[PDB]
Amino acid sequence: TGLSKEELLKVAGSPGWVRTRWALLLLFWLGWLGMLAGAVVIIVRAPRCREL
Amino acid sequence: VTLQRNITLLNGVAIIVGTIIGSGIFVTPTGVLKEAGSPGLALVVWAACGVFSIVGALCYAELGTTISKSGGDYAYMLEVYGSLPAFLKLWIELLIIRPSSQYIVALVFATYLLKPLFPTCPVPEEAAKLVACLCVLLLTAVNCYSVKAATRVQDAFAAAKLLALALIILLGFVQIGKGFEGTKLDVGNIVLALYSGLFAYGGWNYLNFVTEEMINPYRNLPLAIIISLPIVTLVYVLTNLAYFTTLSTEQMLSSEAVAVDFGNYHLGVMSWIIPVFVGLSCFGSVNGSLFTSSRLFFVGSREGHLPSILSMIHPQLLTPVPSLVFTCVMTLLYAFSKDIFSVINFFSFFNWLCVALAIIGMIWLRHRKPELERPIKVNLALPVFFILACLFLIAVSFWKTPVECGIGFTIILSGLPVYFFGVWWKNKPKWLLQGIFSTTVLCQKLMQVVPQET
Repeated sequence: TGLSKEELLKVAGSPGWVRTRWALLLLFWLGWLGMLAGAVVIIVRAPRCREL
Repeated sequence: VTLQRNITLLNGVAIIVGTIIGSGIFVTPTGVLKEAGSPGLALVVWAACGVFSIVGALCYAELGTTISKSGGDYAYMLEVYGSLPAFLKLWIELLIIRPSSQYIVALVFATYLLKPLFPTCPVPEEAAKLVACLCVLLLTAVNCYSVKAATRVQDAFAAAKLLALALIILLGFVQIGKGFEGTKLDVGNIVLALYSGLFAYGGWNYLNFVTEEMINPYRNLPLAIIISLPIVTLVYVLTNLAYFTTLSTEQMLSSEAVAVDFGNYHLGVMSWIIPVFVGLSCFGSVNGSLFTSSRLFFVGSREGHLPSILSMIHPQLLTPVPSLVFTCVMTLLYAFSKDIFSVINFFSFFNWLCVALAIIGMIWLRHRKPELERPIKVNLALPVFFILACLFLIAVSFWKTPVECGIGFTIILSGLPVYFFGVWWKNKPKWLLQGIFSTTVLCQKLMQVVPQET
């Protein structure tokens, strides 16, 4: 079993953890936009179909 | 600090019409024709599995108003058959069935979204895997950020796929405006046709997994199922009719993606609308699945089976962030996989196995605890009819795939080591317990999450 509602908030409010969670959300969005740009790279660099 | 009730009737309808309609109606309707070899027969095969699924769904309106615990058929199983049967379901749902169906549907989004950029030839494999993951990540981010957002996205794409189906239907009517042959009489043909139809409608039982976030279950849940499945059945019958206004039997059976082949024939220029909307049809389905997935595993940790980290809600956002992370990660791991689609084939029966066990359990419950409130009761025999019909359409699945279900029944035994180690062991290894605790508090700090006020 885990740590109770109030006791968690006595630790997880510390600037170290807040900086960490801010960095994690931001680098997650950067990573996902990195996938998105990566996908466009693959799509543009790959050859189109042989036409009919 | 508890999961707040937010799902209005429209959002429940959007979930269930969202997750039922699928890709099937656009790119695998030929699954009926191949066995039901006449178009005049194919339309009645769809109606038959329509009404069969409806009586199944009524039985789940009964289960979901008689037992309100909101696990879906996991909690329904547990309330009758107890701990280990329900766990052997939930272990397969966690490891296999929920993730691998998500990943497959995400890949169907990726393929049919990218199709117009590659009309005549297979889409770049290296891109498709990536665009699947982009979708599964984004919809996890939305459902992690807000339930109101999650349900607004589901509303939007449940609309978007009906909008697509309306275009297909009306183009059929236009074609008729311009203006039983060959039927297979054989039981050994038509029974496999009917089974091949239920792979389309599968998805109706998914609304039961959110009875705890439904606004007024006793009114809204039976109503959402009455509102949705007739609309679905009608749309299926009309959409498959629309294809028969345009294409021959042979032409459909050899077509790769029948909505796109129809879409080219009618639209010509701008036909790429149909590939795109086939994509959007799947974009909605993944959302509906991720939502539902996260709530299953959240009841899994409530019942003490799964590690209690998954119970920890976000206190300001009221979203089950750890469960959504778990759902997403287990989905993305299927992006590694080789020759994937037939790995799932041996679990295709298992959905019906659980539905059968659940309705048998509801009938046992009707005599072991006869005094319960039951705001909905159906006719005594309607479940018995449906169980019998379901057991018949289970039995064909083994006959169709006997060595593969040899792997299917082997893999469910994965749960027995896990149950004795996790559920049952009575916490002997103290040096591991302090590590479980350490990992748990780390996750709580790292995600800012806390137990459910109950």
